[PDB]
Amino acid sequence: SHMASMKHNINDNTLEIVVGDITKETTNVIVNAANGSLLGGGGVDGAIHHAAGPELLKACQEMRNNELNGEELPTGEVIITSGFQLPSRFIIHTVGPIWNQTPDLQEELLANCYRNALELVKVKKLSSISFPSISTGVYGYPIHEAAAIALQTIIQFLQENDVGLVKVVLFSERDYSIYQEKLKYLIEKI
Ligand SMILES: Nc1ncnc2c1ncn2[C@@H]1O[C@H](COP(=O)(O)OP(=O)(O)OC[C@H]2O[C@H](O)[C@H](O)[C@@H]2O)[C@@H](O)[C@H]1O
Repeated sequence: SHMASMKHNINDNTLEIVVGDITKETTNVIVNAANGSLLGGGGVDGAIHHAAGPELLKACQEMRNNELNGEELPTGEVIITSGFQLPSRFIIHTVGPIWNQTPDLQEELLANCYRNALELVKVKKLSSISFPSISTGVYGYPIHEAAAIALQTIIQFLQENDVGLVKVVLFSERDYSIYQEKLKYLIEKI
């Protein structure tokens, strides 16, 4: 029942980090750590598909067959679907880098997930979004490095743009603790 949280205001925006389950967030948008196929998986992708219900998979399949003409979603890029049975209005699906598959591009590619998702929130005039810890599960990205990239990217975006609320939802107290220390470090540098 205790779930740690902390927040920081950046101009008129708010950045919050929390322990929780992203499928229970009532932000306008939640972000899925997907794979290029968009057909689901385990971890957060599996949780989102289970919570959203079977209409999500159908929607992803139709997006693959029509708008993508069978192509997979590239690493760092985003697509948007409805939230279906989630408490959110939309799901932004992204694909994080698989750790050390492309060592010279992966920091940029991870940042892209966050920047592209936030640009889409801006475009659609949505005012709240939740992120998971993209790429730090099965994709193997070290949490200390990923948390730095995630937070630096979000902070920079919120310094330069009006968005609203950005939440990072950590699934463990271990990840939360690391995020908290990184966020505090980054705030002191502002
Ligand atoms: N309900 C949840 N809410 C928030 N975070 C969660 C939840 N469940 C897990 N996490 C955390 O979410 C974070 C990311 O872990 P992972 O979900 O493996 O994502 P990746 O980007 O590394 O792997 C993508 C692949 O895994 C899938 O099969 C896809 O289809 C791809 O094949 C971790 O901190 C988890 O503990």
